[PDB]
Amino acid sequence: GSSMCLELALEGERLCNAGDCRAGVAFFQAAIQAGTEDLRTLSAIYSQLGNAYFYLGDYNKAMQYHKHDLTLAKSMNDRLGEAKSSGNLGNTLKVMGRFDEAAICCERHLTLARQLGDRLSEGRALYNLGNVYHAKGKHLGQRNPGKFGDDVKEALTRAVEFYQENLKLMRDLGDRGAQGRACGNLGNTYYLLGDFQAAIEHHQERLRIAREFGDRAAERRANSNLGNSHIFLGQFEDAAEHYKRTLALAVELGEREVEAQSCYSLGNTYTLLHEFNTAIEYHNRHLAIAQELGDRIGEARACWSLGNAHSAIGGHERALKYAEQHLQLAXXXXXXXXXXXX
Amino acid sequence: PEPVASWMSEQRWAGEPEVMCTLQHKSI
Repeated sequence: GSSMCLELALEGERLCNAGDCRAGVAFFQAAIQAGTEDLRTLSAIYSQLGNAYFYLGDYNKAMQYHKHDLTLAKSMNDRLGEAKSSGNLGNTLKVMGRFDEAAICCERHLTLARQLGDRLSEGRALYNLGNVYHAKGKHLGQRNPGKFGDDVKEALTRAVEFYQENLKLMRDLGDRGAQGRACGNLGNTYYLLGDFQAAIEHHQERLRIAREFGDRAAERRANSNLGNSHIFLGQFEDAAEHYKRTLALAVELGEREVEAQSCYSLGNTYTLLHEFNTAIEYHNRHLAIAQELGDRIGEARACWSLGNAHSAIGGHERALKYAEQHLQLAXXXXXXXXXXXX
Repeated sequence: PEPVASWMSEQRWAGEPEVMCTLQHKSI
């Protein structure tokens, strides 16, 4: 009964782990129905339901069940458990764009962790608050792209502070991989702030750490962020090197979409470098992938770029064909380039 | 409009974020 619940809940857990989360949710619900006297078990079922709904994209449900877990955890005076629930709920609220509320939940996690003297839990809370403010400033910037307001800078600034606090604690604890995560997010946040030199330094440390761990994916990310940072410092040769490294990693990892974007970035960067032939090879690569992937929007960008690249070298007729291709795919801009080449 | 300026402008708000899930699991 309580044992019925237990078996149902364990099968629920096992099924989410094996990536059958929709069936898992059904077992958690059967387990609730069967009922139990053990609050620690019930609370764990609420939590697993909240995470399974999160992963399935049902954020309202996830929020509901995390809340049930949270409330039950207060009611059981399980402080470490309450801290987890708060962290989970805060994460859910963050994804829903409910940043004020998310921050409150994540502060609570931080408060409890420090009361308990649980440094790893404190670290996590700091990283999560970093994520809330980073997502908030990113969102504010996107929602009004034509302005770079105090609200954006303020959000990103708090994010920097939390990430730095996290990084320092991660250094004190000697948690190398966690240092790598903090550097990556700090690098991103400074990059949004426009402190491109600070972003560089943090992405570089991120790359070093990734290499220590043989973490190729993190290496790819870091090299990509570096390339972008270099572009934003006017350092075009460094950018080209980092994009090429990105490209080589993306081929090794079989990330075809990322291989495409790296190629497109290299075409642009070589155009700035006035290496039109070399740009054209990179753009040709991007174009072929975009075609293979049925990504028409990329195919238009490629045609647009390739039209320009060809004219630049007097390849005027070829240029015309890409411009016409761009028109089809697309309109205003291609018509002008198609007219200008006649 | 110019493809290079357009590309660079798109890059301004780009960045590969850290990907580790921070959800916490309560074991049954």
